[PDB]
Amino acid sequence: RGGISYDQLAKLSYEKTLRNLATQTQNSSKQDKVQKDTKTGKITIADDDKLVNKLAVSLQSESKKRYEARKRQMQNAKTLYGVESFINDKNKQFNEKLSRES
Amino acid sequence: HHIEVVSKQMDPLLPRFVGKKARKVVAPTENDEVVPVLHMGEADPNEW
Amino acid sequence: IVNRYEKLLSQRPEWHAPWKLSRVINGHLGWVRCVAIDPVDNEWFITGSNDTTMKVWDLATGKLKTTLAGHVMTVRDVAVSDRHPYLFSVSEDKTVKCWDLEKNQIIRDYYGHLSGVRTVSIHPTLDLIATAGRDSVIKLWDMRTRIPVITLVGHKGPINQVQCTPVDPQVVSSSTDATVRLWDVVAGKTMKVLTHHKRSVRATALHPKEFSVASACTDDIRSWGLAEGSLLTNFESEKTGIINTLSINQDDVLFAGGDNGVLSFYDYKSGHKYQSLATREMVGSLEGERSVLCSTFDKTGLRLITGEADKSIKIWKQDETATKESEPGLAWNPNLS
Repeated sequence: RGGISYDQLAKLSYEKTLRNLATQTQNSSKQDKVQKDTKTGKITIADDDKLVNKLAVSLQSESKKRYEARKRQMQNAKTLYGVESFINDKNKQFNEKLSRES
Repeated sequence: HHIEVVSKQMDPLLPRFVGKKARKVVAPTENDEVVPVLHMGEADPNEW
Repeated sequence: IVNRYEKLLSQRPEWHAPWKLSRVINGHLGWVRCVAIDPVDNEWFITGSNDTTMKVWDLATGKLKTTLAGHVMTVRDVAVSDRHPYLFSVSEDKTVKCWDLEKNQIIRDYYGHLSGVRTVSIHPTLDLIATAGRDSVIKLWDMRTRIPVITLVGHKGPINQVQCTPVDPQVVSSSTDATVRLWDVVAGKTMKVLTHHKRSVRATALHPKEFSVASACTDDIRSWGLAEGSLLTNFESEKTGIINTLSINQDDVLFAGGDNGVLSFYDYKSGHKYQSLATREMVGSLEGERSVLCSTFDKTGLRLITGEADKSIKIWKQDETATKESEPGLAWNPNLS
C-alpha cells in the first residue's frame, strides 16, 4: 500500500539529497585530481576545503532536524493519549504500540 | 657461532613446565582481506 | 548476457525417471532426526530419533532389528564407519558417543564441546572424527586416543552440516552465518570461503563421484566445485523453503527435502527439476507435521529413505516403467533470474 523495500527507499533518499544539493548550487550561483606515489600505491586526491565544510554542516544540520522532529513526536505522543490507566511512561508507549497493532 | 641445543632433566618433584599457569586471553582477529558477500516487504508485512 | 541464455538452450539435459512411494514404516515414538545406512552390505538403517533411542531397521523387509539406547536427549546425527565396525552417534547432550557394532555397547565418549553437537562425519582414510555444533567450531577428534586433536576456529554462528573429503579441503562446513567454508586442516585455517548463500546453509551432500558438493539454503540449492572452489552450477528453485536435507544418488540425481512436505528431485548436471512430490501426512497428524528431516540413498542408489517429522520413515522407489512414454517432468523451461 504500503511498505517499501530497503532499496527503493534508498533511491528515493538519494534523489532527495540530489535536489537539495542542486539548490545549494543554484543559490551559490545567485549569490555570485589523482596522484599515486611511485614508492607506495597510496592514492591522493586534491580537495577543495570548501564544500567539505559545507558537507559536514549539511550532515550535522539534517541530523539535528531529524532528531528534533522525532523529539516533537516524542512530546505529542505522550501528551495525546490519556484514556487507559498506566503505571509509567513505558506502559503508555507499549499500549500505543498496541494501538498500532490494531 | 653455530649452536648446540640440549635438554635439561627436571627434578621430578619440582614442577615440570615451571611457567604453565592457567590464564585467560582474548585473541585479536587479524583481518588481511575482505570476503565480498555477494547475493544474487511492501505488502508482505501485512501478511507477516 | 544473452549469450549465456542461448547456451542454456542448446543442452536439453539428462532425462531421468520419476520416483514413487514404496513403503511406510511407523514405529518411532518421537520425530526422526537422522538416518544413515550400512556402507557395506546395505542390510539395515541406523535412525536417530527425538525419543533419544536409535532403532536399527532392516532394509529388505523393514523389520526392526534392535534398539540402541544410551543418550539422554535427542539424537541429531548418526554416522556409520567404512573401514571400522564402529558407529558414531551424536546428540544434543554435548557428547559424541562411539558404538562397537560387534557387541553393541558404548566404547568411548569424546569430551569438550560447549553445547549440543549437531554433526558427525567420519573422515574416510585417517581414522578421524569430525564433530560440530552450536559451539561454532569444528573439532577433529583422534578416533583412537579420544583427544580433540584439531580445533578449527571459524564461522560466526552455529555449524549445521559437516563433511569429509580425502584430498584438499578435507572438511567442508556450513553455518547459520550463511557461509560455507572449505577447510585446510593441517595448517588449521580456511582454504576458501563461499558466501553466495543468502541465509543459513542447513544441509550439504557430497557427490559420490565428481568431487563436488551440493549446498542448500532456503530457496536456492546451489552446487560447488571442490578443489578450486568455483560455483559450478545452480539449481532452479522457486520458494521451496525450507530445505532440510539433500542426498545425491550415484546416477547424478539430487534429492531435496522440503519443510512444506514437497520432495524436490533434480538432475545434478543441469539444475533442472524433473519432479516434485507431496507426502501424505499421517492418520492423526497435523498439516504442520509434514516435512522431511533427513534422507539417504543406499549403496546402489535405487532406493530412497526419508525420516519425516510425522514419526515415520518412508522408502521411495524409482519407477521401472518410465522411459519416454510419459516421464517428462517440468521439461526444462527456465525463467530469467
